[PDB]
Amino acid sequence: KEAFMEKLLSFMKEEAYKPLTVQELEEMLNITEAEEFKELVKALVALEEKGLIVRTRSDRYGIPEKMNLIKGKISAHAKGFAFLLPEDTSLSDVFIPPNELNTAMNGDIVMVRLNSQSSGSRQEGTVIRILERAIQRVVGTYTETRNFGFVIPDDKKITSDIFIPKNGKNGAAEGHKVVVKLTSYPEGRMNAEGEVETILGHKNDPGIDILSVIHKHGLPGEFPADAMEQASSTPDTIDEKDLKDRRDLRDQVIVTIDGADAKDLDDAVTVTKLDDGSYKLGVHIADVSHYVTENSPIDKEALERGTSVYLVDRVIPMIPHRLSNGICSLNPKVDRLTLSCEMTINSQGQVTEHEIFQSVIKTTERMTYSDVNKILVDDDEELKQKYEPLVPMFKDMERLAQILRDKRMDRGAVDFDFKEAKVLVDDEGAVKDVVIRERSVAEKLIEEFMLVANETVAEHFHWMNVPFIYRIHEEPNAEKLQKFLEFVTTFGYVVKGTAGNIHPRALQSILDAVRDRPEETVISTVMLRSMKQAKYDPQSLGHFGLSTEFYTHFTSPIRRYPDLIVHRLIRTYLINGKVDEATQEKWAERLPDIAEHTSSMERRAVDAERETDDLKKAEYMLDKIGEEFDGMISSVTNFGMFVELPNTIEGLVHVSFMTDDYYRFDEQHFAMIGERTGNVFRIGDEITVKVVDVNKDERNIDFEIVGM
Amino acid sequence: KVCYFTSNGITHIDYKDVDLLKKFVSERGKILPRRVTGTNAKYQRKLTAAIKRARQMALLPYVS
Amino acid sequence: MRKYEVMYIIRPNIDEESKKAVIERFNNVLTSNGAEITGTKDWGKRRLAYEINDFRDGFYQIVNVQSDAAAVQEFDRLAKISDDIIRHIVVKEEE
Amino acid sequence: NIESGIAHIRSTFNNTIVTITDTHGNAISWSSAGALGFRGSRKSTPFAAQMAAETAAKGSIEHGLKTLEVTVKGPGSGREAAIRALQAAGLEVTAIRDVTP
RNA sequence: GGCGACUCUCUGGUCUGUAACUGACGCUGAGGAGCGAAAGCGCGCCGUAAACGAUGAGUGCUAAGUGUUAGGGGGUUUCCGCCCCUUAGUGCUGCAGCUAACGCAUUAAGCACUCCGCCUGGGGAGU
RNA sequence: AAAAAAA
Repeated sequence: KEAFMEKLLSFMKEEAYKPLTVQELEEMLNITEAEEFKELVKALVALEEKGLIVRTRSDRYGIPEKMNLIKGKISAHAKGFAFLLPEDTSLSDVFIPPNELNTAMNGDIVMVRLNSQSSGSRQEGTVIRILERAIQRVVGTYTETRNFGFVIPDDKKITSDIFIPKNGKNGAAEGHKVVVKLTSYPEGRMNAEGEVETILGHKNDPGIDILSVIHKHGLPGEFPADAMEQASSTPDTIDEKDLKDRRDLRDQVIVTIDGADAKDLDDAVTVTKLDDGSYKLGVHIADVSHYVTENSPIDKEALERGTSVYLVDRVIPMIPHRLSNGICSLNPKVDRLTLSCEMTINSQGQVTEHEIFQSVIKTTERMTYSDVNKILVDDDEELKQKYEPLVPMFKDMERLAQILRDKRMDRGAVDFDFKEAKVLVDDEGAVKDVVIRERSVAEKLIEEFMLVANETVAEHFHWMNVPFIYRIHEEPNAEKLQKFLEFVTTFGYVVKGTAGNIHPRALQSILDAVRDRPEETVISTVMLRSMKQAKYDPQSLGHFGLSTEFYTHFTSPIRRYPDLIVHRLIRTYLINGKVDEATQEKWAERLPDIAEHTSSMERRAVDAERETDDLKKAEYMLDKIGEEFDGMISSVTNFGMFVELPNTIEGLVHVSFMTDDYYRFDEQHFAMIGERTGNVFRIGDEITVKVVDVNKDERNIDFEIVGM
Repeated sequence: KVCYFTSNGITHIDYKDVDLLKKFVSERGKILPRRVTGTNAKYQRKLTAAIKRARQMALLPYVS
Repeated sequence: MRKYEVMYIIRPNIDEESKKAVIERFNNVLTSNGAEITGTKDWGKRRLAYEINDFRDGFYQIVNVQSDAAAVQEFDRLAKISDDIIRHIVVKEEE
Repeated sequence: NIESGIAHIRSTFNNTIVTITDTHGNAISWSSAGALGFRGSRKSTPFAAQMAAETAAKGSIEHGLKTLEVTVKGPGSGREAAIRALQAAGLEVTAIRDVTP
């Protein structure tokens, strides 16, 4: 027993050791008999009792003493406590009490000592050392006192007011939103001090709510002067020299299909039906890489931005509005340079032949998604008569998209078809209406045409075996997916598979089963919360969500920097023929940094976008205080339950407002159960709620239960 | 939130039409409530019977 | 006389010579007791939803008739006795 | 040498027992939380159920099983984890059946 | 009182619509007869039951608002769907009135007529 | 809260 314990401890004391589960230790030690497995379990218990190893709350055994600790990122809470997120994502979160934070702020990389006694269900710890500081700038509202100011942070995870000394005011008045640079951190009983770096405006001025968010997330402001000079210097028409070595496609029937308000038209499409019954799809993408050359002023800015950001009232573009809307845009009935992906596609949706080449197009018409729907779905005779020459292509497009879809779904892609909000605002940025974003036939057609192209490009460059950027989606978290599999068995949905080896189709089968059920929205939602996020990578590690081995982003270089790179690599490798070792080594060095950065800038964009949506949703609901709505329970917690309305507005029912009974949370079923009444509110029950309180600043909506 | 049988004008539910009934059981095999399906009262009855006949004849299961 | 619908399941472990004999037997029962077979489907060997008498499949026969109770009643009697027919139901055709 | 079987999971509040049988209900193998030397609260927990399922399952794989039907009895928390442990041991689950009396 | 697996066998009632027929043939109903828990117990007697929605039956009259169950008609509507009106039942809310107040309020505890049951301080004593 | 994708 002791010799086995020593051998296990010595193995765990190797420098290459990472914390492992019981099953991972079984495999790594090559334990095959059931009796040796018992010995391992008794040894792990005995060593954990002695304190020589620690089981994390994700059931992974690590040597504390090499730590007695865990390195990780702080995730603070607005009530003064935090959680450690360990660097090893396979490990569980460690709770940190407010008194044990030891001056650590939200996002800070820390080292946390594990407490030998937990007072609750999760593992507790103390911050012993802050390795890196995350927060240097803080947005907030300035407030003036006699001798000093203070700024109340917009991030409520910063629970303490930032002292501003009288010299660090720099012009800020009472109620001004300000950007504060931290000069000192909190220490003992002293709050953080800082100087006002920028004044945004008064908090009551139109659009300083949105401008605060832009500043909180550190989103890019105005373009640099040299970028603005480069953009201004770029021609508004094509030079005849640039038509050299480009396939002339100006006489073909080519069309863009976008939103009515879209000015940045990245993509144009054509579909010809061949005599054999196969389809020829031409996807033609804006040649941004021509105009924005490598290491140009606009290029350096486009890398720093990483993506365009689409906030409620405005778009922050990745490249200046002169290029994006002007020469790079595939504007109607003018000559435009394009990097084209042309594809012969059979009756099974299989790309038999393809070609990637530079071209010049002249778009026959700029269509919208509403017009194309009216033609195909609504059978509108006025619009058909208006666009009579294009109607035959639109019907062959629809069929082709349907074929591709069928192939994509068959292959086992996960159609995650959820209802998204679209906040409508006026010119002043006051909220008019929150409406459901509906994905029509016209969007789902284009989608399919952007997908197959993206898949085509990625496959080509995989087989070329040159340094390239992919858009990957790794397999889901086995712990997160395991819990999801438990959750769906409560509703009766049984899944074939284990969490470690799930094929996308098996997930699709569920989403098919729940379709047009009350439990749809949430199982959907909880499935999502089991998935990993998709990221850019130099390696082709496949795309779980699309159930494909090869995927990239090619089809939107105006608004995404990884698409602009794909174009430059296309130009480099295919067009110029520069497949030399030095060219490869250059790109192999730079793509990892690009892929990590751009992936960060995407996540940043999404977080900000959402943060403005939640703010404007809260602004919409201010006048609805007292009004009753029907909604569905989207999430249940120990403190209350979330209810989503029909327009995807979500608000909390706090357990305090549940005055009819003492409600106990059940975590296994996802339900609050009354002790006395025996009323059970579960995830996915429809209920009628009334609006009690809405805090716009906090972005909170509070609901009370009227009836079930 | 509409009745299948009032929508599609179906006066007679049949126990033999297994496919049709299978819409209206849970995955486990339990009869789905009117509130979930949106069924009309009248038909909820008819439907229940049929499933009950069905299940007797081993067309449907009692517990999938 | 009033319309009924008989359904019944024949055990899956018989050849088509035996099967036919069943059908003709039980068709003979009905018409022998004053019934008239108006329709006669054969749904063929289905998987049973559960395991009846240690069989996971069976051959379904759906006889429509018009008859007196006596006919249907005799059928039911014999249907029960018989080992070939594993389960059955008679049902009136609701007006 | 039998391939298909049933896994009878009796998950009580105190314990989880996992018997595996052939289709005729003859006992191939079994394990339980207390057979793996869990004691008191630990026998109740889903981790012990999980481990009980594995040990019952690994015994069945020697006897050459591949597919399972599963039956669940009792209110305990083990059934969810235990079932996954039958899938995770390798044996594919056809259908799970709650046969609580 | 009560009645929830399914099918068949026999049988009771109710509601809607038509208005073809009969032509007041109706209502209540002591006694009587039958049905009708625990129990009591010896399946049978027993039969007493917050067998008390604490509220006999019948008929007519007397604001509204809203839900459900089974129907009828018209409107659009192809129909589905909606809209409206009507019938029967079951709900909530609320005038007039009633009420000691509480409450009831076309499912009256309102306004009436018919007939029946029942009460006339508590205890003693359901002896 | 939390997914693609689109924009």
